[PDB]
Amino acid sequence: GHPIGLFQIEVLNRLTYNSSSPSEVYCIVQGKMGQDARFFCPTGSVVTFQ
Amino acid sequence: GHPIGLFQIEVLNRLTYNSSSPSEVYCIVQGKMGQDARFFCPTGSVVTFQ
Amino acid sequence: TMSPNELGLTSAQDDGPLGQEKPNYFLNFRSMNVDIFTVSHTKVDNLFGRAWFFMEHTFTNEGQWRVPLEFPKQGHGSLSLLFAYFTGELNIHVLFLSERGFLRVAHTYDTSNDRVNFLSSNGVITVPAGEQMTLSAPYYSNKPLRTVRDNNSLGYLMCKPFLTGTSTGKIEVYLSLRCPNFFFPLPAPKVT
Amino acid sequence: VGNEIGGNLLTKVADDASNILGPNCFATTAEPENKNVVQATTTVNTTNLTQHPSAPTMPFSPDFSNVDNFHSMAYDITTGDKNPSKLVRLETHEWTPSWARGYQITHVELPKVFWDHQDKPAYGQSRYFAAVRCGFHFQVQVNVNQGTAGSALVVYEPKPVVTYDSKLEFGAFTNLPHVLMNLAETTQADLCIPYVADTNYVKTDSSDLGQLKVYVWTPLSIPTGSANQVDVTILGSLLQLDFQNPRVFAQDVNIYD
RNA sequence: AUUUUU
Repeated sequence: GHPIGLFQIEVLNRLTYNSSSPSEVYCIVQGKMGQDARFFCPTGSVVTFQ
Repeated sequence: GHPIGLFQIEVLNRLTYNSSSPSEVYCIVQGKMGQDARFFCPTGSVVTFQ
Repeated sequence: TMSPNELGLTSAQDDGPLGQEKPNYFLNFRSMNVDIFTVSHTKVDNLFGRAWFFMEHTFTNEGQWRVPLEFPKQGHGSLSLLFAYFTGELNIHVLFLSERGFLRVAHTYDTSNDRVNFLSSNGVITVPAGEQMTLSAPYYSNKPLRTVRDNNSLGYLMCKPFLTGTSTGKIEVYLSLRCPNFFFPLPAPKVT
Repeated sequence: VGNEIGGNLLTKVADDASNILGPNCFATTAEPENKNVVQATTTVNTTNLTQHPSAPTMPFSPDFSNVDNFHSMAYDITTGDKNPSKLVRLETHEWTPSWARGYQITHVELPKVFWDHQDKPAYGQSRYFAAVRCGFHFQVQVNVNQGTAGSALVVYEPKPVVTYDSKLEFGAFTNLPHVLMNLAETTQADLCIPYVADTNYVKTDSSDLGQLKVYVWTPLSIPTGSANQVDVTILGSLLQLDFQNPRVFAQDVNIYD
């Protein structure tokens, strides 16, 4: 339903490098539930998996 | 008399490097006897030292 | 006190073994577990203890209905796709929509299509016309575990209706499971 | 002396300037998950040295007993291990009538015969080792109807004997582990032979450690009607086996000088 | 297999 919120990752300090190091790197964002996570009512489906 | 065996040092993963590091290095192979090493009969000589 | 590891600073390559219930905190925060209902709806036994539609068959003759039972990629039962192996009781809910007659129902994990030609000891429960029954088929599988994905992950279901006159109809089938044993969770499924 | 104090020089300061609402800041310092360590792992005759190890992983609440509690395979757990010591048919030759005494019926290359063909239980392992030290348990079987008679000499001949065989007097071979077995009386002979050699270990795939033979003590006296095709079979079992020296697949290696 | 419920 309603979004979890706005997720923003801004640059604080330019990624520094040297002659033998990359001028840009790759990033990965993962997500999971907390130790207090809970789910409650089972409802119909909004999509079909494979 | 009989050889100790076949000694082989094969490459497993290519030696990696960068702009300021060598693309090839030097290696040294040393040999000694184990803590259980023993010698038994003294025999004649097969060579002359200096 | 709290270590920097529990404050967000960690290393993804140091997560093994699988299953690390590490606590995450910061000032003015702590894992708060608040319950709304007297029990869990996340427990495998509870969630799956609730049926879900499977398929429907429209009969005209007294022929037999053989169908490879499998886990759903459609209802809340899809949560099973997160696992690789299953084993346990299987609840089959059958609705016999007919004016006058009887419906023979049976279930087996046996792949042979001839051990079913007769229905001798494959559980021939009888649902009178216009009735519905819920039979719980035991794990009579020849394989210790049932890959959860297989087009026949669940054993085959048989339906040989015993009609009386020109009467015809349709047999809607939905199902759930009793106490399910799932193992070795695999990666989440994709969408169509 | 410094460079780590970041935790109690920030955790305390606040704890010193805190009001009823408690501290407005907490700081904790410690070592990174990726520390400067070295890991070493050793398997059979192997050693893996890693100076940049990572936390080992494994499935959820795993069971490494690896033993099938249902025993879908009803056999001893150590079946595969002992398999190579299993009893096998080493030879089967036919006792050709009219063979004078002393005549050699059949021989058998010891110990390389247990790896005689790629269909021998021990053939598998025998290929990955150059050295061997084992004991034997032979069972020479010879069947003959009651009407017929005769006798054969089943004897074990170490390399020393095999080497100088012609220099030895037959009829004295009874000094070696043997079994004068009188046909029409015994159908099988049993011989338990321990490791016998002038060297601690014998080269795998070698005729060393001697060889078992079967001679004609007294030729076969086969009556007119009686059958005339007597077969002599040699079975072998390894009381104890030991493969030590590692080597390439079935490559001739010299353990001797 | 308090792998019906306490």
